[PDB]
Amino acid sequence: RIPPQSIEAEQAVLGAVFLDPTALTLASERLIPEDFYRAAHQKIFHAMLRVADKGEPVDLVTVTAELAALEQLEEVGGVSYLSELADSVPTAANVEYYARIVEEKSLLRRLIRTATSIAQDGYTREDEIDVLLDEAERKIMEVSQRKHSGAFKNIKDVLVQTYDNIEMLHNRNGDITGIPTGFTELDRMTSGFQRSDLIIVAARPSVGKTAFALNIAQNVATKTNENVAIFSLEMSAQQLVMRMLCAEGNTGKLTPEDWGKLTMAMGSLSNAGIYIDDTPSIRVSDIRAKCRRLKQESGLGMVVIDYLQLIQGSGRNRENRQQEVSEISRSLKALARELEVPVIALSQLSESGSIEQDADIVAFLYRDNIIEIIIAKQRNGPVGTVQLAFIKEY
Amino acid sequence: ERIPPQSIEAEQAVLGAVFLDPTALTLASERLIPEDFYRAAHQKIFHAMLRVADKGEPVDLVTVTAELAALEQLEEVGGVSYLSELADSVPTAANVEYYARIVEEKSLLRRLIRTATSIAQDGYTREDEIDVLLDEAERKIMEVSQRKAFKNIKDVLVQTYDNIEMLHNITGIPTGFTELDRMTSGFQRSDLIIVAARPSVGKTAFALNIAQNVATKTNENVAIFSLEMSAQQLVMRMLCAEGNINAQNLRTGKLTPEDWGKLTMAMGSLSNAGIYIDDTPSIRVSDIRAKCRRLKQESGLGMVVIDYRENRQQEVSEISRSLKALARELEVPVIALSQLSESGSIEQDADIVAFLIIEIIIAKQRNGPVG
Amino acid sequence: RIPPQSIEAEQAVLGAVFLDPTALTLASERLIPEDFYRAAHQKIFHAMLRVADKGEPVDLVTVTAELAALEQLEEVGGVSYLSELADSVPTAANVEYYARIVEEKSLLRRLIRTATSIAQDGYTREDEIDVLLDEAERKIMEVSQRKHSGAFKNIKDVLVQTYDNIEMLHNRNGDITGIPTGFTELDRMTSGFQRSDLIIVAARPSVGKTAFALNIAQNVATKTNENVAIFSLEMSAQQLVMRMLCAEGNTGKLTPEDWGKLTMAMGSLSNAGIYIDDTPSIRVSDIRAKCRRLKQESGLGMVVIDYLQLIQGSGRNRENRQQEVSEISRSLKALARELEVPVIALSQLSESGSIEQDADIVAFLYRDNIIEIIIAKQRNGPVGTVQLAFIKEY
Amino acid sequence: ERIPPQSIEAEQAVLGAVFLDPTALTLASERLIPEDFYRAAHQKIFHAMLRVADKGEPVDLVTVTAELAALEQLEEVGGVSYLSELADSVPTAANVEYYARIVEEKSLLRRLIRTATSIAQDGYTREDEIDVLLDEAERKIMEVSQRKAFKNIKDVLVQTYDNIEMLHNITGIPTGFTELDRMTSGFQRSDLIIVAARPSVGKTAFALNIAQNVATKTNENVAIFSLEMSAQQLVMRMLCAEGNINAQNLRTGKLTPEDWGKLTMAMGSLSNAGIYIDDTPSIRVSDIRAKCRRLKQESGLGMVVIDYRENRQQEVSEISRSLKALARELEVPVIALSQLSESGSIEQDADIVAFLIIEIIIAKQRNGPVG
Amino acid sequence: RIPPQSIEAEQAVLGAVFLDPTALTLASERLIPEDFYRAAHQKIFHAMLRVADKGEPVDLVTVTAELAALEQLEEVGGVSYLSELADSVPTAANVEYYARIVEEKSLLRRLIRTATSIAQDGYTREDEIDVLLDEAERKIMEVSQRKHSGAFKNIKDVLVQTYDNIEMLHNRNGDITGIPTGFTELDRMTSGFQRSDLIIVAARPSVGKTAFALNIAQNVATKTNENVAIFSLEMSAQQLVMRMLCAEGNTGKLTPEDWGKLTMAMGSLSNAGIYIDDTPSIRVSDIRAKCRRLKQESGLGMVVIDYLQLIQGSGRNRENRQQEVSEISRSLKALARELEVPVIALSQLSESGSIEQDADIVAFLYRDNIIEIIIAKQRNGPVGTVQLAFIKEY
Ligand SMILES: [Au+]
Ligand SMILES: [Au+]
Ligand SMILES: [Au+]
Ligand SMILES: [Au+]
Ligand SMILES: [Au+]
Ligand SMILES: [Au+]
Ligand SMILES: [Au+]
Ligand SMILES: [Au+]
Ligand SMILES: [Au+]
Ligand SMILES: [Au+]
Repeated sequence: RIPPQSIEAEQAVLGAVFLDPTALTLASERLIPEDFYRAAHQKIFHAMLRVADKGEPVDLVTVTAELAALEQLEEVGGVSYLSELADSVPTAANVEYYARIVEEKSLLRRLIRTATSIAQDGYTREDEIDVLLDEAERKIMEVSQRKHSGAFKNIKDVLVQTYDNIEMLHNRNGDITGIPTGFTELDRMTSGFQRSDLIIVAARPSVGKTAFALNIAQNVATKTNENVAIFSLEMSAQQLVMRMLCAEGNTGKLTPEDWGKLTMAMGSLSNAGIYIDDTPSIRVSDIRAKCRRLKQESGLGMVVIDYLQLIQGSGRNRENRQQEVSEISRSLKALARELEVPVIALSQLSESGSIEQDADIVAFLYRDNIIEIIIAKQRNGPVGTVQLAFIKEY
Repeated sequence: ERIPPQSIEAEQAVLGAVFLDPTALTLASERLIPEDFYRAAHQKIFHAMLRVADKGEPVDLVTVTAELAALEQLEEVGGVSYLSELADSVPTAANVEYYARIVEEKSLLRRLIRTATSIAQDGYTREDEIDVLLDEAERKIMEVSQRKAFKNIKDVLVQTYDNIEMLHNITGIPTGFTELDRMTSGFQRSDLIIVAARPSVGKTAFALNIAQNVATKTNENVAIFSLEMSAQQLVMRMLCAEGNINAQNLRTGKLTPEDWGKLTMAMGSLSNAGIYIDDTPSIRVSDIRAKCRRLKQESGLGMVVIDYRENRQQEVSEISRSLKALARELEVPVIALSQLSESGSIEQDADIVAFLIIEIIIAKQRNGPVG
Repeated sequence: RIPPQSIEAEQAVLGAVFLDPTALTLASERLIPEDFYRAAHQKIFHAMLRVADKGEPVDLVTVTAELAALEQLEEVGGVSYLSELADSVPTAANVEYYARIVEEKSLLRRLIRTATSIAQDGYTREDEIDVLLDEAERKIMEVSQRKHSGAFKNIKDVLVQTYDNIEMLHNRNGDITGIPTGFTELDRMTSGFQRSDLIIVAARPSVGKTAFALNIAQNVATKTNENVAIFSLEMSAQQLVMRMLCAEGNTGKLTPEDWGKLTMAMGSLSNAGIYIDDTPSIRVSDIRAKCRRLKQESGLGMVVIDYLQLIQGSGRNRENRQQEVSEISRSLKALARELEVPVIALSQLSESGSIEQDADIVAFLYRDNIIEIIIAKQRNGPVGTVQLAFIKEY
Repeated sequence: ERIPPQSIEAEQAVLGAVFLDPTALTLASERLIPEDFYRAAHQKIFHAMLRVADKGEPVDLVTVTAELAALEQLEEVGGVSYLSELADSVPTAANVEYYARIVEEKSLLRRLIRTATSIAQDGYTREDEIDVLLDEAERKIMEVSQRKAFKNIKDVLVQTYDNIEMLHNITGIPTGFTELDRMTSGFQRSDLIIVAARPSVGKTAFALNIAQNVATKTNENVAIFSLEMSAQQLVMRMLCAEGNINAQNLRTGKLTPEDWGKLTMAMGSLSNAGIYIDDTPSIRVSDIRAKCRRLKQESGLGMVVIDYRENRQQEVSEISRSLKALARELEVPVIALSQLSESGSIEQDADIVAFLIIEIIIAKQRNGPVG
Repeated sequence: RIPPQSIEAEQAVLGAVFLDPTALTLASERLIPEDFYRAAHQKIFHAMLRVADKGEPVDLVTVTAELAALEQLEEVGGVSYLSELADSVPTAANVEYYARIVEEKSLLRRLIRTATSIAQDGYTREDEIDVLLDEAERKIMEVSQRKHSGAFKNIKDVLVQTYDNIEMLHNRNGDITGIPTGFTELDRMTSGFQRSDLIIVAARPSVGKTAFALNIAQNVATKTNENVAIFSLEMSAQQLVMRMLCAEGNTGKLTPEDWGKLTMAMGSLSNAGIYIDDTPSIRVSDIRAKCRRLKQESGLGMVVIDYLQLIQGSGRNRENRQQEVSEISRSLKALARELEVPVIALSQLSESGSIEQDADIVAFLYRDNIIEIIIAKQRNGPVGTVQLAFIKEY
């Protein structure tokens, strides 16, 4: 059988160094010259290591300088190969993943050799068996010892990190663009929802995130003159609206006396600016096209998805809440970006996918009057907890 | 035996575009799935690509050219060279949206010619009651096409106004002039209304008492379907409503000799009206449409009323959706009776839905909500 | 493949018209000339339609008269075929079922054509797809539109029906043959169980139908001199009897003082006339042969089966309480007929089969002292509810 | 390798008769089933015929000649022509009763030669404890034959009289002269008696106390089978009944030195009697018959007593029926002990059945019922 | 096919008679001359039967004497075969098992013939079938009638047996070797655990057998100078010990004042003599080798296994608590024997295997202060119940 390797991947990391020296940092972190399958490659990696070792930076000439001293330059294929090697990278960025699979392939390559060694050490080495017992046992435990990935990121950095995070919490206002709820919260804490951002509010039983999401919705509709597209695939259009009216100005089984108070609410939304859509279990695809058409005609602002799960962009096997929900997640992110607006997606719990790694800001809601929003992730911003009184619907 | 509707020019445009930009794959996956691709290779590739993304890793052509390597489909797909060929097929890489879209269009086609022709082979061989395969056929087509704008809320408010106009200050005509008529301006036109009653002594009465009003008191027609009981059972029950006779017969042997008059008067009143009944235990989606369709092209149609682990709750939705589809398909107002032991996806397709002396409450709308 | 048709069935309905004109009524109800597969047949059907249209009745000559005007008479095969067509019917009665399967075959025949049309409309018609989407969707919805079976049997007829049903309830006595329980009930309401009739009393928890059935049993044994064969496959012979004694003259854990009162009962049955059989889960076949032998020797009267389910005439797959219980049901009917006596079969509930369509009279028992028998079906008789006091055993 | 017991002359008589009258099929089905028919075609036909009837439709030769068409077995069975041939085979059509009967007789035969020969091939190859295949063999024969008159009630009253004669005013001899002896005139002869006791501290005592009386006090013999406990365990328990010794041993070390006398006297009384015990944990249908049969042809036999999802409750019935069959097969009166946690089909085969200071109640009869 | 027989087995039982006459007793019990497959064999068995019938004992010459009168001696193969037949037995002891399988083979042999007779009686005998119905039914019931195994071992012998068992209970002391608990119990009742014996104490919920077993353990360690190896695979070494200390001299969550009282206990075991092992789910194999090594070095005495189930000597399929637990059971027996010491194995309940047939003494524990040990089996000894006060740990 053909031994486990990927000369193409090797070429990728290898040539990625030429493209940038930062590459050789990440590459050497995981890999070691001889850890390359193609002989030439191990030399070209060792050579760039010894040449980047002396202090002198790594250029297409530098690496062929050290490489010339041993005169392996004719062996590796010449500077012709060196250059080709620089073309064979699709993007020096994410060199780690290229190195990764080279670390993997040739790691696994030894697995094969070490075991086959045990097989032979079996047929001939019959003399004493209790020795092999623990012997072949540790040889495999040794093959799991050479995977260089893993570093305890100390405890010192996370201390200074928690500090400049409070120092980042110690600043003045200046909401850049978004203008949400009671300032202290989202607005102040993170300049009111930036553009291209994917936001995630995590609910729980009795989803208050619905009310909270639509409050942010109208507030960004009444206050600013921005158009907020809101996909409520759970509840009906008309339902959402009235729920929003009693929300902004005070019931169910009633005969009202203060119709006016309901008119004050009714009028309040006269500025409008919110385009609401409720068609259930909507394909994420249509979330994009519909949402975008609005932008090109009237102009957007921000989009709110009422229940992140109900989307279920279709396709292949479900695979226990993870696979499809993740491809939908990064579909929202790629969307918020190619739409240049924030997008608040609502979730809840009973690792609900990969949404975390896609989210720019993830926020949870806690309590039991008063309820507090505790934001966990906030790429480029602080951490945080902030409370807003809640009562019945506001 | 002719050539299938093949996409490859547009397919290669998608597989190529992916290798150029990560966002490319996200938008390809946005509408189509590997199974969709036509070329054997194009599928394996687009799938591999997806497993890499799924894996959490980045996708441009090495990760995938090495994933493709694993479970060895590489030499099978066409080698790295072919993969390269993909990348060069297209310069820029943003028009995948429309280019990929083409891949889907042609997929639906082969998806349709496959499901249609599936119906053909089904006919020639399986005689398992034409009622079913003729019906199952309509479902397989619905299954292929629908599944592979925004709303005016200043407008939705309009609906909230017209709504409130009713709440304080006729189009299909319901019972007496009580809260029910204004509650729905009649209780009319091509929409579905579900009236839900728990085991409340069989609140079927409310259902036919109205059906009666529509025919006898209104002068319109009504098609009632009793799948549980018999016809005579209910028409005798209708009379209990007309002559308010402390209900039953046997009261004096054959009937009450003195109250015999009300029988002839109640039967006389009811006779001049037009109600069309039908009791065919278990039957309601297909023939109901066919019978009402036949009745409509005849006299004109009525307001219709129906009475009453993974292969059960889904089946109820399909008919719930069909009862609604039947309404618009026949510009008729069909009110169905459900039970409460929710019971499926009724509140979704349903239009004004109502749950049930005592009083009644109105649920989601087309008109003024709860009262 | 050979297109779905049954020329034999066609010949059946077609020729069934010659045998009787009533046939052409039922046939035309479902079928339409061209709805015939064999061309000739459609002509011979159209021709008899146009000739029965003008007013003039349909005879073998009439139909060949109209058929001659267009001179298709040589085409259809001549009057030779017309006559043969009249022989090819096994029984002009149940022409509907022959027409039915012709309606079915050629219905389904279009299904094939319409779909194959969609298949072709697929390969060539690529221009616009959203149109086909709804297009092929309605073409199949159109094939389900041509099945002519179904008529709302109005509401007027069922009104006059409920009337002459009360007028049928307004009559005098005159029990024809059977003489059962308290007159007002079965006796009056339906002249006391007619001959050849299949009767069905529907029980429920705590089967009172057992007591009720055996009361009718002795009453038809003590009163008239008829022989009532009673199959009690549930309880033992001796058990039934004593239960019947305390039934007719008043205990379980006792030492009696009024042995006489038990003798009065014991004597009461001296007339006897009831031949009781209890061998459990008896094959319906043996119910017939045994029951019949008695008739040919001593002479019958009526038969009572204690529990209709326990019979389970054996054979093929069970198929959820329906298949075998139905073939047993129509086996009792074919029996009561070929035995010329009534047969009361007892049932209960927790569509228990097809028994309803086989039963000549189906009666239910209701209450909670007093209990009422409510009869539902009664072919040739009224509808009805009648009550009889019940107490403990009478 | 010779010719099977073939029915076709009589078969064609049935398949033909059906086409002549609907009632014909009802009477054919009355005793036989398609699987029964011999000719490949004759089966398919009779089955098709049955599915049409089952379908609810009428059966004479078009419905079936078209059903046969569906799932295409028509050209396979022999064509319409053959079917016609069936109809003409017989003029009148009422003697199907006896004509079809012949079809069944010959079916049983091939049904038997098949099950018998099945036993042969079973012997030559599977040595899985002869106890079982020799036993399983007897069951497969019982399975083939029994399953493929009325009663005199003036007579049944006779039984009710003789019964009452006892109720107020010996044949196998039971316990003392209490209500038990008259309750069953002894408690004798070739019948099965089930005495049922719930977890009532192991009411086995009642069972052997009687068994003792039969042997020691009666002078007859008795075969007792204890499958739970050991022999010595019970004979020591028997002595507890004889010398009414506040039960156990150890009372003084070895025993009570003063009451040592009762031991020799109780053991002396018991010794002269004839009781035959046997403890072979789990064993009761087959060897019990074989052991009692051997004992009977020897000394004469006794009154015998036994002590104690879909593949469990049915197995109990088969032995319950066997215990009863054992009684008549050996003109012996066998009383078995059951538990109450009913427990199967015991009340069906059982003859006088009884459930269990306190008192006892008698259940269904051969004699005076409950007291 | 080759008819079911085992000429070798036949030779076994047959020749086993020559080896010992006791053999002919057991053999004739089950077998009958013609019940032999090989003709010769049936003669040689009949001949030894008629010759052992006349009174004269059976020797190689006696059996060839009777055999000569009919002059079948040349037919059976001569006295050469007779002698060979005496060599063909592997051990005249357990002749029953050899006879057994001959009884079996040729029993089953008739099964075949009788059925094949029914098969033929099927093809030709069509005349009347109800007769065959019950006929072939009894012929098979007849084949189950000839298996000669089974004898009610009367009721007389078990009476005299229960007597000399009390007379065996009426004796004096003299503990042979073992010296256990409160004399009255094990010690007196059975001379204190004999050598080579397999003992089994049956526990139940809340295993007191643990405490009881270790009490016997120390008592045989403190009192006599014997070495008791105890395998406690349930609890830890140290745990067992302290539990044993509070056992011999009086807590858990405590701070003790009478450390001395614990020293008195601590000292008590100074004599020691108990080698405790706790390594869990120990292979029975290692129970043997370890246990034996101790014997050859220091010398044993008795072994205690804490929980008989937890052993689970491994191998093939489990087969519902029976197969493997039985091969382990007879492994302990073969061990206690090849170790010449008693072995107390502890069990409990919720036929737990075949342990009973392997055990030399099986004892149960009963109660609810006082608790009684009731011994059931005791090969070579009496039966018995004996009580010992128990309190908390002693
Ligand atoms: Au809200
Ligand atoms: Au509201
Ligand atoms: Au009503
Ligand atoms: Au009424
Ligand atoms: Au009764
Ligand atoms: Au009674
Ligand atoms: Au006893
Ligand atoms: Au005792
Ligand atoms: Au202890
Ligand atoms: Au302790």
